[PDB]
Parts: sequence; structure tokens; C-alpha cells
Amino acid sequence: QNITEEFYQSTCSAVSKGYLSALRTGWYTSVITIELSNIKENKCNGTDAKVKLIKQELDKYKNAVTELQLLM
Amino acid sequence: VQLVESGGGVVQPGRSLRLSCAASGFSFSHYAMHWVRQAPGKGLEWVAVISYDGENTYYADSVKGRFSISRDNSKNTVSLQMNSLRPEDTALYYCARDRIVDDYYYYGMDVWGQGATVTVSSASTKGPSVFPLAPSSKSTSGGTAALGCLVKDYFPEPVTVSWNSGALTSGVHTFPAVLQSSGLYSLSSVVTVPSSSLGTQTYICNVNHKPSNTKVDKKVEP
Amino acid sequence: DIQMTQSPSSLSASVGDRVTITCQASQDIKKYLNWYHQKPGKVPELLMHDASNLETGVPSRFSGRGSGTDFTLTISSLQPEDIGTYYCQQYDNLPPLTFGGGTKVEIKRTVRTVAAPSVFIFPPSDEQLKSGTASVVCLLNNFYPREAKVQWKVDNALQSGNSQESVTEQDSKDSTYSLSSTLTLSKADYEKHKVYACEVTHQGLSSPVTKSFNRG
Amino acid sequence: FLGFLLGVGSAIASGVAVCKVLHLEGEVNKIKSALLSTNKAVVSLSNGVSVLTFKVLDLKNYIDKQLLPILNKQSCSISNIETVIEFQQKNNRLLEITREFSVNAGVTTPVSTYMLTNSELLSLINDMPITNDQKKLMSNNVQIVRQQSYSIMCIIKEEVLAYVVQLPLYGVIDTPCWKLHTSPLCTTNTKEGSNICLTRTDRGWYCDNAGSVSFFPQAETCKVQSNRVFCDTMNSLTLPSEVNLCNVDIFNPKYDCKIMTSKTDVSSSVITSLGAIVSCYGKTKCTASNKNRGIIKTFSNGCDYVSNKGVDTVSVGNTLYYVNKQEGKSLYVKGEPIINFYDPLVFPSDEFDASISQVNEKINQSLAFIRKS
Ligand SMILES: *[C@@H]1O[C@H](CO)[C@@H](O)[C@H](O)[C@H]1NC(C)=O
Repeated sequence: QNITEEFYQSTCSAVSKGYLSALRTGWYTSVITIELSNIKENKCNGTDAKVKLIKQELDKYKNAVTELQLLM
Repeated sequence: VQLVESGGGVVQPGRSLRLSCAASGFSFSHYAMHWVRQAPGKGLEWVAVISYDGENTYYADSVKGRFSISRDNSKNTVSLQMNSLRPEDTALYYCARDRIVDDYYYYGMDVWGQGATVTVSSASTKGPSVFPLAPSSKSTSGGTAALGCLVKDYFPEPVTVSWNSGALTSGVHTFPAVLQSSGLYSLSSVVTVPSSSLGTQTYICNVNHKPSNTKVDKKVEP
Repeated sequence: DIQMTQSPSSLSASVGDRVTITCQASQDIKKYLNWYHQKPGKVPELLMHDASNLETGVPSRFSGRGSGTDFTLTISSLQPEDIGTYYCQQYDNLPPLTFGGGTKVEIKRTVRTVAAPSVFIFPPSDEQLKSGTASVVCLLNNFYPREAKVQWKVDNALQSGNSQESVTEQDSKDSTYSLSSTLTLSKADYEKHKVYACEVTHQGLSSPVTKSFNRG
Repeated sequence: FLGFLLGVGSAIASGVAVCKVLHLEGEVNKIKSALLSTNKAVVSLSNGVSVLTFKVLDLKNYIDKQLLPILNKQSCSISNIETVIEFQQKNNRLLEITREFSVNAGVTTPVSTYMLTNSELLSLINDMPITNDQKKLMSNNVQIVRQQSYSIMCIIKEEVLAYVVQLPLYGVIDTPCWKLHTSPLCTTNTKEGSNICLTRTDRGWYCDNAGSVSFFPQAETCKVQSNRVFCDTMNSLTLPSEVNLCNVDIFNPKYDCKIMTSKTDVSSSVITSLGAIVSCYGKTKCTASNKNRGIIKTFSNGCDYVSNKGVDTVSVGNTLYYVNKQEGKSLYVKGEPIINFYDPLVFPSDEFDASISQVNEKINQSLAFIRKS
């Protein structure tokens, strides 16, 4: 069993019984936090390539945070 | 994938008998199941079929009203109840799987079990008597002399005959059974061996009759 | 219901020959036909479905053709493990799924040079006589061809209607035959005579060989 | 057809409220102090409501105690490149969250893995003020939870970025539900016109709820698991239980079943849970077919129904329909079509949202108008 279906030719309509409910009925809010750092602007020689990559990653991070501040 | 069948035997005409067949190795609850019989030496005969849910049963015309098929998906079994048996129902019955899964149209059988033998003959079941066919004492010194066993007065078929539990296979002839005038079966198993081996190596024939649970070891001496 | 007929009832072909068997239905079963191959003393194996769709694992030498009422199964090169019986079965629209009559397929008789049979005679045992029946056994061993005459003579009197013959199949090693003729009598009838003989005539024998024994 | 009757409401009002409460002086410092010890804590907000709070990513610790010490030590010369990759890890999540919020203007309709991982979502569900049955239900169907929940970017200040994940509650559980499928029911006379068509408009989902029936007309806004029906009470009307009588008898005096009248003789097919309804009118070819055996049924003109057992395809004209191969038992209730009970000359040729009593009464109106002459 677990599911049945009946077709009424009288009104040309079908009913599908046997299901169970999961109705929303409400909401539950929850604050989710991400701890950020306001790293102060560095000042060092960008001579290495790996340091240039780290500088690019820091730029990506600061630009994401800046968009988020600017998104209000 | 395996279909193990049970419930066969000998039953007098008019009585009832139920065959069962258990399945293992596949999702049994989604396959239609066939019963198909085969008379000794004759072709295959479709008997019955039951759908995956068990709500659609179809029987052959020759067994309609007598046989009845059922299934149990919690134990993966198919049962065929056969009452009011005629002598034409004596055959070997297979349970088989339908090739196509989850359908109400039945197509064919792709996985077959080993089968269960059903004999209807009014005769009873009797184990065999094994008599020694001893080598002659005229046998030449060379000499290629012959001996054997006579498996007589057994019912039904078959009996299996080995020699020295299988250690002797060369020169062994186990003849096909004959239906004696008594309505019981009988065959002979003969072995040709060098005559200089008699009195030196023990010769014993092993006869097995499963329908009567009979195991006989017959020692043959001059 | 639908009637199915297979042709030929049996056929004998050598290894490697092209074998074509036919199946015919009483009405239109357009393509709902399966072919099964039952090896000797084995379970039926599904060769193909829908009259042309080979089943996975089946050697490619098998080919199914046909439709409507007529279908053919063809083996391009017959093999040793292809012997047995072949069954066509229709599944046209809501069973009965009728089968066919089957088709027997055997390898040719592997002709051997003529060989004369070794003839032995076995009197009834004492244990069998204790139960009131006597069985004299005449054994013919390792002969070709299959034709042979075995007669029973009790006190030089020809017997009739009390002997049963059983013959083996052609041996896989030397391609020979063996035959057993069992003569069954009552204990009183066995004790009412003196000498028992079986006479064998066969192509490989110069003279009809008679093997006899005296009671005792 | 009854999707227009629903009321409109703000979906994210609760999350926006919690956000407006997060801008008060000291509430973010409260949450930070609560999460100073562990990564999860229950916090009583100034709004009275107590909420669960998660610290899903700690970058201040890593940046300030693992990266800045090694970087700005002597001359920022780095010796190993595994630091670059180790920083590309633990940072992809923040960038993806930023991108997700930027493209969606700060509120995302499905909660992604970047917003909340499955481990974090299950940890949040298990520590919620709900019964154990609701915990099990939410834990087994996390995908439907993500589909029916929001993420509102809330605030970023005091070295903390906060967003409120607004999760469903699932207050009503395990009550029986049933779906109602409808199809046009017309007469089958051979004339090109004068052919009356009747349809039921109450198609959609129905569930028992507090002695009433929650009815969902937009059945597309309801997800279905094995046999569990996730719907939103906001996309729903609330009706008396007696509406179910519309299935046992459609002319009953207790409840008035909403219907629809038309004169359009168009062949259609409506696929249900376990089978298909076929309204075959005109000269249209209507066919039921099995995958391995081809056509197995030809439909005569009228409204008919086939089960999904043995039937895998329904063709109407040039449209092909694949039937759901879900297991179940189907039943065919034989009865005379209701459309044969009305006069074609008195039948209302057009009424979109009507009922049995309304159409039947308007028939009285037109009959009284005709009889006066
Ligand atoms: C229609 O027909 C008559 C009016 O004379 C009455 O018996 C019936 O109740 C009427 N139904 C209405 C007005 O809905």
C-alpha cells in the first residue's frame, strides 16, 4: 500500500491519498557570524612572486569586505 | 543470483502437493515469477506466472482451476499449490524470473532454478537392491576381466552409481535404466579391469537413491 | 490459444556447420519471441529475446531473424557446447506463453573402425536367489557399430519375452558402445535348468560367439 | 486554478526584524562575547526571542596569529608557497559568500553550502527548540530545508560579519495529505459546436490541519519526497474539512465545489501520481503505450483514466507524456459523467471561477428568462 489513488469518472478527477504532511507554519531565525580582521595596510617590498600572490589574495579579501560594507 | 526450489516427491494421483522456491541475490520484490514444467524427455511447458506485486496470476489451460500460485516478498518465496494431480502432471518444475522488471506484461524467463521433480505414478517409493555381478574364475591370466553391480527394483528414477567413491572411472559403463515389467526400474554398472588386479584391489560400487534416502556400498569379490 | 511449431524435430550436424532452425506461429506474434538453449541435463538458458536481440554473454555465432508468423535461428559455426535442445517461445499480449516443440541438436556419430564386442556372462548371485528371483546378465563391451543381435538359450531352448536390453551412448574417448541384456526368471525356473548361454552376432565377429555357464 | 485567491505577505519579515534588532548598541558585542568560548551559543536578543548563534569561520585567529606573524617579521620575504595555498583555503568561503550576497542583493532564496555547511546545518537543527520528530524530519531532508529557507545579510561591524539564516519550523507533521487532479469533462456529440465542457478548479494539495484543511492551489510550490509533502502554509487557503466530500459526492448540500464551465473542445492529458487522465475530444488520436510492447490502448472520445502499471506513455495528438513509475494501487470508480446532467441550451457558456451552486442557480436564472416569453 503506502499510497492509493482513486479516479472518479463522474467528475473526471483523481485523488491521491497516502501522503504525509510537513507544513512550514512558521520560521526560526538564527544569527551566523564570521569573525573578520581589519588588517592594516602593509608596506613592504613586492619583489617576490609568492609575496605578490599573497598581496593579490589580501586585495581580494579586503575588496570582499569593502563590498559587504558598501552593500548597506 | 540463485533460486532454490523444494517440495518435490512422489504423490498418488488425486492427492495434493505444494512446491516452494526461494530467491536470493536480486530484488525479488520487483520481478514477476514463472513456473514452467518439463515432462521427462519432452519439451518445456509453461505452467503459471505471478506479477511483481502478486495481484495478477495467470495459469495455463491444462492446469487451470487445479494449480494456484502465490508469492511472499518478505521472505522472497514463490509457492505453487497443485491439488487433484493427474498422471500427465509428472514432470520437473522450474521457478524462473521474468526478464523485465516492474511490469504487468510478462515477456520471458532469464534466470532458471534447478527444478523439483514431481512424480504422480500410483506406485510407491522403494529403495534399490544391489546385487554383485562377480568376475568369472575362467578369466584369462592377461586378462581383461569384467565385474559389476546390478541395481534392481527401485522407484522412482534416478540412481547414481560410482565406483570406489569416484577413484575408478576408466572402463566403467553405467547403463541407462530400463522399466522392468514390475513397474520398478533396474540398471547395471560394469567395469573392465586387468585380471591380475582381482584379489589385489578392493572393488566396491556406491549406489545412491535420493528419493528413498538410500546409500549402499556393495563390495564385489570373486 | 496460439500454437507454435518448430522445424526440424531433430537434426545431426558436424562441428562448424551452419545450422538453421525454424519456428512458426498460428497467427501474428509479430516480434514477441524468445529463443532458449537447454544444454543436456542443464537448465534452459535464454539465448535471445525479441527474435533478434542477443542476450549479453551469448556467443555472436547465434543470429535470430524473422517476424510475423515465421522466425529462424542460425548458428554460423556449430560448437561442442551448442548441443542440446532449442526452444522458441512467444509472449504475445497477456499469457498463456506457449512454447514450441523443441529442436534436438547433436554432433554426428564420429564414425569408428569396426570393433568386435567383448562378451561376458554373469550368473545370478546367491543373495538375489535368496529373495526368489534370478537375473542372468550378458554384457557386450566396446563395439562399433551399434547393431548387434543377442539371443538367450537355456538348455539349448531359445528364450523370448523375458529379456531386456540397455545400451550406453557412444563413448567420448573411443567412440564405442556397450550393451547389457538382462534375463529375469523365478528362482524355481532358474533351478529347473542346467546350462545358460547368450549368443551374440555382430559385424566384427567371424562366428556368432556363445558364452555359457553351468549352474553350480 | 485557484492561485489568485491567496493573500500576499512578507517572506523575510522575521529575518529583517532580527537584523533591525542587531543594529542596537551592544547586540553584536553580546553575540561575540557569547561565541567567545565555543562556536555555538543560545543568545536572548533584546527583542525577547532567543536564537541559536554559530561562528562558522574564524579568520581573525588565523590571520592575526598564523599569517601576520610570519609575513611582517623582517622584510615580508616568504620562503614557502604552501602558505599561499593555505590562505586560498579558509578564504574561498568568505569570497563565495560575498559573491552570493552581491548577486542576490543581500538575500539568497536557497541556502547554499557556502552559507551553511551540512554539518553546521545539522548541528543547528539538532539544538533547536523543536520536538525530536521535527529534528529527525529536518535532519533527513536537509535539501528541502535549504530550498525553503533564506539567508539575510544582517550587519558587518566590530570585526564581525553577521547574516541571519531564516530556517523553516515545520509545525504540522505526519498528518494525512491527498492531491486532487482535474481534467476537462466535455460531452462527446459529433457536432462542431454546441459541446459543453466542465472542469474542476480545486486541483492541488490538501492536508489536514487543526480540524481544518490546508489547501494548496499552486501544487508546483510543493516539493514531494518518497511520500512526504513539503508545502508552505503561506501558499495556501484554509477550508473546512467538509470540502473532502467533493470527492464522495459532488452534489452534496454541505459543501459547494468550485468548478469551471467552457465550450472549448480541446483534448488534454493530466498525469497523476499513479496513472493518467485523458480527455480525448474531437478527432484527436489518444494512445496508451508500454515501453517494450508499443501501443496497448486506443482511447475513445470522453474522459478516461489509465493506471501506471503496464502503461508507460500517453500520447495526445502530437504531445507525449511519460507517466510516473511510482508504486501504488489505483482504483477506477465507474460513474456517469456529470456533464450529461445539463441542458446545452441553458448551460452557462463561460464562467472561470464558479461553483456547483452558482452554475446551477444561473441555470435557473436563464431558464426563468426563457420561460417568460
Ligand atoms: C432552481 O429550480 C427551482 C426554482 O423554481 C427550485 O426548486 C430550486 O431550488 C432552484 N435552485 C436554485 C435557485 O439554486
